[PDB]
Amino acid sequence: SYTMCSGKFSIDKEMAETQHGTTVVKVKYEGAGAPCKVPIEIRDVNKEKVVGRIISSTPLAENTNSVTNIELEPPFGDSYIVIGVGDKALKLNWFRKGS
Amino acid sequence: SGMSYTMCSGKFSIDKEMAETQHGTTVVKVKYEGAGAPCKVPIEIRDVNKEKVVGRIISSTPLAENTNSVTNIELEPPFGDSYIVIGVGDKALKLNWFRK
Repeated sequence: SYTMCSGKFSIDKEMAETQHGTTVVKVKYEGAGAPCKVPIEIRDVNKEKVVGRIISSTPLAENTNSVTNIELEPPFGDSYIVIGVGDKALKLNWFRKGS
Repeated sequence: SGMSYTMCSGKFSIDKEMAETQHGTTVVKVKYEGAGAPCKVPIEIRDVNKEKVVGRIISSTPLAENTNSVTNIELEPPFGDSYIVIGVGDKALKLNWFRK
């Protein structure tokens, strides 16, 4: 339906835990080609891809300078979340404790 | 343990049209016209139902090594109509493949 956003993102609101064991982050799309899909990759402690942990139904950047809400269920341990493409990609770290 | 690259933001073009191989796969060759290389080639494969299709990328994770570099991409697309998208943005290459 849509293609992935080629542009830059910035943090509108810092990543935060929710009441039900998920995380939310708000991001601002500074680039062009909107409406486009927000690129999101989640990797685990070994930098292996982790699938199906994106709770929000596929995140879009609707316009230029639009703000997008992103809900995730990151996995156990240290996870690495990358948003966007290219050099300017946002790189976020999260830690979740388990058994 | 390995290199950590990001996805290529730039434009791609077809260096060589998608073609069937002798061993039940396809190959396509693509040229990276953009910047930030070496970066990862964005590749998505969807089926007739527009549903993601997993583990059909045979090539070990495809990279664009340099600017104007040519990357060989081997895939095992599913039966029927598949939709392959390469790169990001408006200029993303959109390929429709039909397999019998």
